[PDB]
Amino acid sequence: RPTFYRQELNKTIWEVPERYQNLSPVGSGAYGSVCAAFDTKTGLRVAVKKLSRPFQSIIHAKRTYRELRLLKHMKHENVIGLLDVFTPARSLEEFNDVYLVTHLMGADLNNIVKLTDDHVQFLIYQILRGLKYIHSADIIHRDLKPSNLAVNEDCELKILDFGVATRWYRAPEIMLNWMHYNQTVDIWSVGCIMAELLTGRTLFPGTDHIDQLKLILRLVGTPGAELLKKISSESARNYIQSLTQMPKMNFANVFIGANPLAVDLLEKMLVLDSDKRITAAQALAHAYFAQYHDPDDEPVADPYDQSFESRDLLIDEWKSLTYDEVISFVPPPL
Ligand SMILES: COc1cc2ncnc(Nc3cc(NC(=O)c4ccnc(N5CCOCC5)c4)ccc3C)c2cc1OCCN1CCCC1
Repeated sequence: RPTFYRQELNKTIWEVPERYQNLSPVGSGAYGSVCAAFDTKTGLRVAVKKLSRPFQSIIHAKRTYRELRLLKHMKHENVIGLLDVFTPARSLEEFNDVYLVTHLMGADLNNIVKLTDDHVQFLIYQILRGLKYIHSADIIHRDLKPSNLAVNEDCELKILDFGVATRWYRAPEIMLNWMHYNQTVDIWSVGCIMAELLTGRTLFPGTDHIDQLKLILRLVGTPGAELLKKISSESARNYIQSLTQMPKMNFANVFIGANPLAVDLLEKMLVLDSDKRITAAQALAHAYFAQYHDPDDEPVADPYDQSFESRDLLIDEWKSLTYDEVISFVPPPL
């Protein structure tokens, strides 16, 4: 039970172990505030997030428990991982604040831009490697986009969720609930990201859900008979057939002058039918990534138990489950 010190910044009490020194605000919003800090135990530079009113409602409490469970399980080089979690509460009774600690990321993908073909290969490779890992434990990101990707000076990437319109990167089946989905909603997003790096521009910059679909269908074409057969909703089916029939464009006439193996991968990623879309694992083995792919260093995750998600609990039960998870936390080795 280490020594805590208090201090105020951004109009909020921070109460942290002495281990963590020199705190400096880096951004706050509805969900939590974040500080950079020096970690006197590893000489490393870290980021500390104070959750905003984590047990105010049933939604907040369950969400707080979800983030903590998730970060405790993720142990992979291309995925954010949990260095430490603490509370200044001595007991469950007085337990009201949660703090999460991770490696301090510098600049996101949004900030670091066009760019070389070798750079795109390496950046997209690392995202897929990280996606193979989380998808293997049935975890879906759902909000993959450049501002959720951290990239340091070595060009090393990590997937995270700081919590660019999201809709610009969203799979059309999730955006509209028009057809069932799987893990490959995130594969759609990656294709939108890769295109952007290849050409310097947002691929599909829609101004609402309808305009977004319009732009997308302009590129991939209206759904064929095969895909139209699996659209569950009657409304959605009508809309689509009531549109004016757009053809599939030739991707080489769109990504003009780009590396042909990347044009090919883009075509396997940006397919409308989600039964046909390439997975993370299959995509690691494509010829675009020949210089990086090693099937013996692209690991999968331990089984992840997410049954809690179907439960309807009271606030005090989620709060108590969170506290347990704080107490059983064992740090990762140096
Ligand atoms: C310099 O600005 C920084 C740096 C940071 N470094 C490290 N961590 C953080 N933020 C952070 C995030 C989290 N949680 C998650 O990342 C999270 C939650 C849920 N799910 C995931 N997954 C889903 C599947 O894939 C794995 C990821 C991740 C926990 C603790 C911390 C500390 C930051 C934050 C940061 O700045 C934030 C504000 N800033 C203002 C300028 C732009 C953004």
